[PDB]
Amino acid sequence: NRTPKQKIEQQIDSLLKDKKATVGVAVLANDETVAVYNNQIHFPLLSVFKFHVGLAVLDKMDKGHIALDSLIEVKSSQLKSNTYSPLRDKFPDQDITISLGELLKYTISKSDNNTCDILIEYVGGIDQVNEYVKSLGIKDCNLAATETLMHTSGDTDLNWSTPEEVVRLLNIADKQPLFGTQYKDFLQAIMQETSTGKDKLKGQLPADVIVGHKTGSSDRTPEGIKIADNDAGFVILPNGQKYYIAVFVMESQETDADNAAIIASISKIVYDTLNSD
Repeated sequence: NRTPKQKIEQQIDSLLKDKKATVGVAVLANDETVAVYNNQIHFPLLSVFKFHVGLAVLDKMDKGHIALDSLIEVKSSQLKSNTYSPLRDKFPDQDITISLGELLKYTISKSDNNTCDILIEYVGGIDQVNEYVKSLGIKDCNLAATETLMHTSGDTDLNWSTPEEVVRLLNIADKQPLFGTQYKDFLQAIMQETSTGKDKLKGQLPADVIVGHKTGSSDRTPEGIKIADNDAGFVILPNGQKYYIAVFVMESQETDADNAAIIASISKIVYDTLNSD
């Protein structure tokens, strides 16, 4: 006879006992934190911060009545070849015109680094993104780097959050009228369309469960330590209710497959608990 929180907590602790990593978890449902794990730790976000960028972009667009399909010019110089960029790969060695919506899709759904940094520049810099997030009451987070800055400096600690602040942000984006409904609908959709990390939150869930999420991952050192391996998003239960989950695997000696499986196993514990309840 245990609460959903207690069951999740117990199962996570048992799963992680012998894992060589520091894992953070938060789960939020019905405007209430359901469970946490290592919630006091400041986790490097890696590409999870592209969600925060996207919110700041949608806010700016909404304020200006900017349409999702409106085309902007992107120079070849903004589509650098030294970083992961599915957009550059598709349209190499050329200037383009591309919609803000499509830039958002490449950033969130595909994790493109060039489009991320184009969108950060659109909003006026990372400090503007940081200020936006803090203006929503998110406290235990800071965003101080573009993708470029993290790549040139190596300082992946510059964008960090506790697990709970990420799920709180996801829930605010769903619940609050941050921007017009067309912008909310688009964000939810592109979140569902994410193609990276299908073996993370989604990895052990039934195939028909809808998950909208944003991945992140760091490099791994020659000594074998992977600084970060993350996934965060929403999961739609069979009654249509969402819950929000963030799993951050930091300073891990586990393999890539095993890190993803930690996330997938935590996600399945949470899903089965909330779906049974």
